[PDB]
Parts: sequence; structure tokens; C-alpha cells
Amino acid sequence: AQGTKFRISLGLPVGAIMNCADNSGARNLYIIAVKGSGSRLNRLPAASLGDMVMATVKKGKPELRKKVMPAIVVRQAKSWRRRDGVFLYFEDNAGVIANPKGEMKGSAITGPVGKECADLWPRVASNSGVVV
Amino acid sequence: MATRTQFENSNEIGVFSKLTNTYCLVAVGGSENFYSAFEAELGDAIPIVHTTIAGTRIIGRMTAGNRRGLLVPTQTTDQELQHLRNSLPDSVKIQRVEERLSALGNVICCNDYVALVHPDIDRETEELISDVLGVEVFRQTISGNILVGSYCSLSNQGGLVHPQTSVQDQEELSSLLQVPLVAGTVNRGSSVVGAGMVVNDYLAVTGLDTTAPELSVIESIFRLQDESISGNLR
Amino acid sequence: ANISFCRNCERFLQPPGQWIRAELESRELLAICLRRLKGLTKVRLVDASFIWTEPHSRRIRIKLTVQGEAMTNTIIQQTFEVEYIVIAMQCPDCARSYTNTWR
Amino acid sequence: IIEPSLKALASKYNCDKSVCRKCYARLPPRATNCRKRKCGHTNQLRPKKKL
Amino acid sequence: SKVTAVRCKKCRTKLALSTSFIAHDPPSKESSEGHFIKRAANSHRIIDIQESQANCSHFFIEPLKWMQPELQGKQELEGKFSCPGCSSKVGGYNWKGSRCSCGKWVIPAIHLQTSKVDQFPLQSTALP
Amino acid sequence: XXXXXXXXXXXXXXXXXXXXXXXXXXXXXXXXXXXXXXXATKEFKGIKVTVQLKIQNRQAAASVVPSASSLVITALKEPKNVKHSGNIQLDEIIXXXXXXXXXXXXXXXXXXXXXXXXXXXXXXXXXXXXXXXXXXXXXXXXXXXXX
RNA sequence: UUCAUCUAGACAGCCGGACGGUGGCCAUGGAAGUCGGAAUCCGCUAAGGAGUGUGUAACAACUCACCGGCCGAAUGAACUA
Repeated sequence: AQGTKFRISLGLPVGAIMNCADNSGARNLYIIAVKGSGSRLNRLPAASLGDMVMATVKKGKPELRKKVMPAIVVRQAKSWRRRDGVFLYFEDNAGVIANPKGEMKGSAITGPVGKECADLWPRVASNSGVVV
Repeated sequence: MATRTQFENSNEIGVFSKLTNTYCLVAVGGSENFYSAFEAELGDAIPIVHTTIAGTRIIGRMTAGNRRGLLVPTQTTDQELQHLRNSLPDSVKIQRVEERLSALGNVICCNDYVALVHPDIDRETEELISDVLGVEVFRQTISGNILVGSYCSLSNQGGLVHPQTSVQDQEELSSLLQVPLVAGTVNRGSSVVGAGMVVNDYLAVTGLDTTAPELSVIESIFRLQDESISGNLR
Repeated sequence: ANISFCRNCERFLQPPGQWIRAELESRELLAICLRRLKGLTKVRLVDASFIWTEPHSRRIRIKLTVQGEAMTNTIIQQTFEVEYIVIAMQCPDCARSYTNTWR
Repeated sequence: IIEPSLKALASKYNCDKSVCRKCYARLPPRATNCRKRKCGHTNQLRPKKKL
Repeated sequence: SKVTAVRCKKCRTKLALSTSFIAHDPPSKESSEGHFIKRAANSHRIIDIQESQANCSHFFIEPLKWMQPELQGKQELEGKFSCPGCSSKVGGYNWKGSRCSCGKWVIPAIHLQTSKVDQFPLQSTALP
Repeated sequence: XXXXXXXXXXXXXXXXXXXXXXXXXXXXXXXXXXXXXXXATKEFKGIKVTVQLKIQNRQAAASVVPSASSLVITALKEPKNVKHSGNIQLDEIIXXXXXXXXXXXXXXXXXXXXXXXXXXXXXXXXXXXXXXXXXXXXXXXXXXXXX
């Protein structure tokens, strides 16, 4: 489901609590896995801007809580290197929740969206207000 | 008429293409099958342009345009701006726009005559849209959503809107847009109707998983529908 | 599904090795849903209250409402019933299948 | 579409063989013993199943 | 009722009208024809039983005018054809059978698969 | 031009499903093909097998039924198996039935062709009680009168 | 080791023929010797089954039963270590 993306710096390991950018009632997401992650002894699998993570809701609507459901990172605080040269980074981490196809459950996104997420996922760019 | 096709394996066409009355825009990473949809049906009337915007392939959601003009965001480079000013005709004007709201496609829903913009867009853009596109600008939201370009496909004839939309507010917009409006779903139950499909006067292209009752609703409000080769020879 | 049963001593076999002697038609509603292949993936096991079967017939019928939907908009409920086949066997406490381990 | 004069021409190379039961080898249909050594030249042969 | 048309998806070409459609509506539902039988190599031996589907997923039409150069040129017993503007596999022709997905038999068959084609009314819009 | 002697089997009223595939490369028809078959099976029973051949060129109809097989012995009768087991009074009309049958049977006239249509009739009662095997072994009827 | 075949022509192979009522009849989308049920008839023949197997959607084609010559001293089966 996930296409080709150039490697960017991994800023979100397992156990991170990122914000929730959409309007599906959830307040923050708790990352428990990264889809397509590697395998190394004692290594925590880490996420990045645009990866697809399995995540639970720790705060928000009680209907959304206590179930594991996939999510997509839209902002990142660790600085990454774009190919055209610049090192950039947002202010906080953020994610939106999705079905395992990649379609989005929320209606809109507040805050800016990273550009390598809008190219990779077609639904996130449809609901994005500001692209970087 | 009502042709269906898809970019690489995605149903949404409005993200990856921008179809107007006098030109067309497509992203560069396409197969031979996706390009042959527009080339076979538009012919040589309007110029098809392969382009990218801001280093992206989402040019249907970054740009905003109609018959008379095109608006591109700030991160569009000078190499991509000089390419568009050649391939498009001399009638259309291309203008770079300085925004905090970068994605102009989700923000602006426009045609030849009447445009709806996001309510938190600023006044220096409202002066810019009305003088470049030559369109009256109306600040208004689709009943529950601020992204008016993603959830409301619009043409000169009619306009398809978000499915969860009250009838009492459709009559508001039809009073404002002066075109008849129908709510519906495209791509087998996706509420994002502006990003699923594109439209102009003589063509409307949507995704491959658009079902047959959904395709009836599209061509009806847009009024693009209308035989001797078929017959019995026994 | 299949549920094991002590014909003499009235016990129930759990999947690994257990022999939980439960009261008949009171809390066997609660001991079955561990043995069932289906996990917590089904929506919200919102309710479960089994319906009557004949006491001579060796089967148990149950009803339940999973109620949690994710069909892209809403959470629409759904009601269904499944059946269980009772199988009797020995349970070596109740079988006496005797000689080293005397301790 | 296959023109069964040519289907009989191809089935001699594909279907009309025999299979050893022990080593699963592909053998000629008139054979009596398997030609390999890792099954010990065994003679328990079966015909190959037709479609 | 009114006449209808069968337009090709991704071609937008009218392949077949009504005044066609030999619809053969009832399946048999009995054990010899309503079920799909897979025998064995020998001795009339049933290995599989498959139940037929709900609705007949084809359109059995008369041989039409646009089909004629594929049926005159290299005339064979079975094959397939396409839309005349996209070269996509729409339906096959067969002078044997291929009952329906739902199962009867037909006649020598000109089947038009209802996957990747759709049916629209020939009259005006419904105006909902 | 071109001649083509095909074939046709079974049917009582109309059928030709098997043949229908034979007219694929040939002249395509469904209406006149069952109509030309209807001109063949006119006043023929639909229970019985009707074996025929049709010769055609540019939709040409042919209806011939040589009947040198069991088609004759099923014709002169009254209509997990519909039993054809009858006590037929054939022996007088079987002298007339073998007359139409022995067009070439390639035997020395009727006396060696009175046993072909006899054992071809593999069901009927014939004349009297039985008319099969030893009940029609020695033929002392008509015979040389037909020669 | 024990059987059995063969110069009175084997085994192995090659060369010919295998016809005519006839796509026999019910049975079925279709079954012509060969998906199956039950009958086993008759013509001609040197000899030839309402067919021994391979096959085709159904035929065809081919093989086998059976009849002829062509070839020239070996061959088949079980078993023991």
C-alpha cells in the first residue's frame, strides 16, 4: 500500500505519543508499531514523516479508545534532509488515523502537513489545508 | 463524456490532474494508459501539459484555475513557471501567489463565473483572484467543511457536493452559485467528491471504481450525455 | 464448534488443559468465548445471552451482537447466532486411567 | 483454439509420462525401474495423473 | 418498459442495445445442472460440488454488426473480442456453452460479461 | 460452387443444438435452420430419434431421411426408460419394410436382407409372440417375390 | 535351482487388411464402438467386437481383438545368495 519514499531521519520510536491532527475526536495517538519496519536485536522500530504506524488512542472519544488502528504521520520534530538541500523540522509531532487501505477517517487537518506525506498518500493531500 | 481511468493504481483523478475549458494539466509519473485517456478524447482542441508543481505530483490540489487564468503557489520554482508560460496559450495568465494557505486547490473552488474560497483566506488574495481569474469571490463553507475545493466539484453547468449536506443549505449555495447542485458519492462511496473526479463543459473523468449508479448522477447534472455502427446482421 | 464435557462429573474442557466445573446454563456463556477462535477483533461483544436447547439434545446454541462496525462512516449493529456441538469424554480425574507417581 | 492434433503432439512431452512413488521423478511411460540412484532403482511406479 | 443500452466502461461506446438479450432467466437448481460438477480422470467420480451464483453475470446477445470483421476474418470456434476504441477484453464468443454464473447452458453463445461493462437506459434521465 | 453433406440427429419437433455449432463457419441461422429441420420432421414423432443429413449452399434447405438404420422399425408403430419393447406384427409389412431398407445392404436380395432389419429391430415383439433370433431365423415369407 | 515356449517359424519389431445396416437405442446443452443403463442381432468376408485402449465438445485419427505374408534361434516367469 505504501509506495516509494526517499529515506528521511527517524524521529519517532515505539512508545512515542504524537498529537492528532484531524477532527475524528481523538486527541493523541500512541505508537506501538511501524509498518514495514526492519529487524535488529534490541532495536526499537522507528517511524518517520509519512510512514504508516499502528496506534491506539489514549485520550479523546471513548468510542475510539481501546482499539488498535493504523495511522499516518503528518508532522515531525527531528530535522530531516531534503534532497534539494535544506534541513527542516516542524514544531511538534502529529498523526492522522486511517483504514489499512490508506483512506482517511477524518474530514480535515489542522496545522501544516509535510510535503513528503502529501506526495505519498493521495487522501492526506485531499484533506490538507497547508502543505509546508 | 463520462470516461473512467486511474493514475498508477489510485482512483482519484482530481489530485493528479487539473482539467479546464481551454487547457489540461497532468502529473509526470504516469503510465501510457493514463495519458491515453485524455489524449484520445480531447484531441487537439486544448493543450495537454505534463507538469509538476512545487516538486510534487499533486498538481490538481496545489493549483487553481479556469478558462482565463491559473494560480500557482509560492514554492513553484522558476524552471516550472517558465515551462508553463510556454505550453499554455497566450490568452491565459499565470500568477504566483504568496499565501499561508499553500494548497490552492482545496481552498479555491472555481469556474468561469463564481468561486468559493476558504473563509480564513486573506483580503490580499481576494483582490488577486478577482483580477486574475475575472471571477466574483464569495467566502462560504460547504455545510460542515472548510475545504471547499476538495468536497465540491464544480463546472459551468452543475456541481456535485458533499453527501452529508442538508437540502436547506444546498438551496443557499444554488442561490449563490446560480447553478443546480446535487449531492452524491463518487468512487464507490468516497465522500471526497472534488478530488475523485474532474469536469469541464465537454468532458468529465473519474475513477475506475466509480459504480454505474454513481456515473448516472454525474453526467445528469453536468448535462454532457446525448449509433448506426451497432445493428443486427444475421 | 466442539465443547468437551464430563458425562459423569459435569466439567468443561478449556483449550490448553483445564477442567473448569461450571454451573450448567449459568456461566458457560462466559467460558466458551475463550475457546472460540474469534478474538477481540469483532466490534463490541455488546451482549450475549444464549437461547434454549433441549436438555436431551447434545448441543448448545448462543446469540450475540458484535455491534461495532467500521464501514467508513458509522458503527451499525449486527445480530447473529451460532451453535456448539457437545462431545463427551473421560477427563482422567473422572476416568481412573492408572504406576510410578505415587509420592 | 488449441487444434487437438497439436495437443496430442505436446501431451507426449508433458502428460504421457510416469512418476516414481518414492523420489517423485518424471519417468517414461513404458519404464519398469526408476533411473536414479537416490531411490535405489525402485520399481514402484505410478502413471502420471491426467487433467 | 423502455429500451436500454449497454455502454462500455473506459470506452464509452454503445456495444449492444436492447431487442437482444436471450436472458434464459431460470436456473435449474437441481443436482445435475444447477451445481457445478468437477469429475475425476476416470470412473465418473465427483471430487467437487460448487453452488451456482445469484444472478446471471453475462448478457447473451445476437451477433451484431460491429462484431462481424472478427467473426468473418479468422473464423474459429472460440475466442474473445474488445471495445472498438480501447482494445479491452469485454466478452468472448463461443459456439459451445459457458452457462452463466448461476448456471444453465445457453445455445451457441455470444456472452458479454457484465464486469467492466454497464447498462444505462436509452431514454431521458430519471430526473431524481 | 461448393457442396457440403453434413448430418442431423435426434429431434422430434425442433432442436439442432449440436448442429448449431456446425453452422458457425457456415451460414449463420437460428430461425430457418429449425424451420428446415421442421420440414424434415413433419409428421415424425418427437419421442424418437430422427437421423438425417442436410446439404446446403447460401442458406439451402435439405430434408432427406434414408432410414436404413432403426428409423424404419420405429416408424411403423404406435407411440427409467420409455420402453420400445413391443410385440410387432411386422412379418408381412416387414417384407415391405425390408424392401425400402435393402437398397444396397449389399446382399443377394431379400432372402439375406430379411435378417438385417430383423435383428436391427432390437425391441419389438414382431409377428405372433416373438419375432427375434430363432423366431425369425428361417424365412419362408415373400423372399424371392421381391427379387 | 525349478518350470514353460520355439526350425511343424516363438518372443521383439516392421509391413497390409480391419468392411457394410450403423451417427443401432433409450438417457442429455452435448455421448457417433470408448461419461453411463440394458440388449449382443444381421449383412459380408481370408478375417473383422453393436468395440480393446489413446483421444475429440461431438466426430475424425490411431491402437487392440482377428486375418495374411515379411524376419531366422532363441525366449518368458518365479526363486536362491
